[PDB]
Amino acid sequence: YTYGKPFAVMYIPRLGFTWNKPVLEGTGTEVLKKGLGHYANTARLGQKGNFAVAGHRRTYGDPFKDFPKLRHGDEVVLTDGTTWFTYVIDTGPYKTVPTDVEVIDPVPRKSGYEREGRYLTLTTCEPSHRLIVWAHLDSTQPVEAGKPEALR
Repeated sequence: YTYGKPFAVMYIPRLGFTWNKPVLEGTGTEVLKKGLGHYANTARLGQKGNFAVAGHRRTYGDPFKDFPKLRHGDEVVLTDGTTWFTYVIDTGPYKTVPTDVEVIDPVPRKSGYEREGRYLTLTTCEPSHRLIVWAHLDSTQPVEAGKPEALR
């Protein structure tokens, strides 16, 4: 992925049918003003590890305004232009502190996961507490097949 450039689009039905955000590489302060930011040291979309993404809750378009509404079993769906990835939330929203960096590790202690998988993490960006959710990859399908079930 190229620092500062979009590489995917995210949809989260819980946050609204029309909620759609670009995901850019990196988490520099300027990236987070344009969209969601992928932690550049974490796994790529759909890969083994933990695909971790940050977004603002109360500034710059407030993409994560309604983060507290996320629930276990809620889907987080991304497209890279080739494949649709459906992740499913297992844990959170979990309240923590800005210095708690372990939440984006490949197997985060607080996620409840006890083994390697294909995970996704969302975090809010309070510099107050942050909220975190953790998810695992449930399904993939090609963009030729149309939109995945989560988005119909």
